[PDB]
Amino acid sequence: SFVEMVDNLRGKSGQGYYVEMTVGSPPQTLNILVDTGSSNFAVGAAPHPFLHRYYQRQLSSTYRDLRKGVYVPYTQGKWEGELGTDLVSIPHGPNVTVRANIAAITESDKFFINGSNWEGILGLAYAEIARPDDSLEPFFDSLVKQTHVPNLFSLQLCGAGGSMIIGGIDHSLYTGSLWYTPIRREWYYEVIIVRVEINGQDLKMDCKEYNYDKSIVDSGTTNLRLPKKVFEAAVKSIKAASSTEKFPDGFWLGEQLVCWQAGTTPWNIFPVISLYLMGEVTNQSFRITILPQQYLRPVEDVATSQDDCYKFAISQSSTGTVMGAVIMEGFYVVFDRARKRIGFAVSACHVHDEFRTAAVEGPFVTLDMEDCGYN
Ligand SMILES: CCCCNC(=O)[C@H](C)C[C@H](O)[C@H](CC(C)C)NC(=O)[C@H](CCSC)NC(=O)[C@H](CC(C)C)NC(C)=O
Repeated sequence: SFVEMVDNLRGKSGQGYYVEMTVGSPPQTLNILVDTGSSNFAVGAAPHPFLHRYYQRQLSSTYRDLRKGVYVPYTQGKWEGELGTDLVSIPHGPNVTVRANIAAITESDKFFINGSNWEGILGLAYAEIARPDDSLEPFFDSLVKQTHVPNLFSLQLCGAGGSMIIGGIDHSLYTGSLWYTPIRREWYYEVIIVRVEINGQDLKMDCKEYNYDKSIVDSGTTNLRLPKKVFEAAVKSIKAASSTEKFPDGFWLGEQLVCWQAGTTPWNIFPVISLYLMGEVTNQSFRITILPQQYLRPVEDVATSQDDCYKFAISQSSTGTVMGAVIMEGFYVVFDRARKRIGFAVSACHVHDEFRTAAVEGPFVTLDMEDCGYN
């Protein structure tokens, strides 16, 4: 039933994954970015150097002005707009139409990306973090109220777009079993990390430090963003492992890239990172393991030649752990809102060399996990 939805996302992790949508009457087609780390549905409503097309309320016989302004700040980028509702559909998604809140973006700064090909954002998180306030029902909440679509969706993001299955799970998109971790509070998709390992060696820190502030799953972020103390520990460990070679310190900052002769990338000298997530049962957890093929993001050669260049896709943050696209790529992620939990399984479009492989493994024991959440 979900075949029609398989393969409905385009783009990369560097600029985000988008799905096609239409708004207004007659329908206007726009590419909307899929963001599980916000809760506001917004589209460009005015010309802009980086936009190809945009929403034109003046041409929709179904547009309703809510006469309220709105503003949304992200970790990077922000926009001002005016609220209002209209009919929305997803072509390669469930065959339904819903009336949902839409912010018409009129002002923005560092939000749209030059030639990203998406002109809007779809916040798939909960109302609590919606702007102006939790009274502005987010798109998915509308979708679930107005139709019979199950309160559940899943993402499969692929590297070098992917698929977003609305309303269910598509068993052909993953191998192995699904492992679920509880959603701690329904605002972000907040999860609890209970242990971290680099090449099998535990980072040995207070697990509280891993969730310092919070840990969220956000398809709208590229990198794997870690808290100050954790980022330091991780980078020190990854350096040691790959000390067999040298890179600029601007590299460990994600600033300057690193290149190698085509097909000679020393994958083996880079460690695998394991994140242990809290489980569904007392004292049990599972772990997902990501390969260096995931946290080293491919970019185009600075001198535009025939080399393989990469950027370090692990940066630090002050807002807690963020599991961005580089982490979600290897995996098939189920956002089971109905049962307040998030599932992981090895993706079908999985990275891998002929030696190591991304994995989801369990069960594990972890004593006193509930003492990992920060308060
Ligand atoms: C208003 C309450 C919700 C606020 N939520 C957020 O800000 C969540 C955590 C982050 C959002 O998902 C937001 C979406 C962008 C389209 C603006 N992403 C971001 O703010 C991050 C910040 C990384 S630190 C330089 N930006 C990114 O990940 C960008 C753009 C993506 C479209 C690929 N990519 C890179 C490589 O910098």
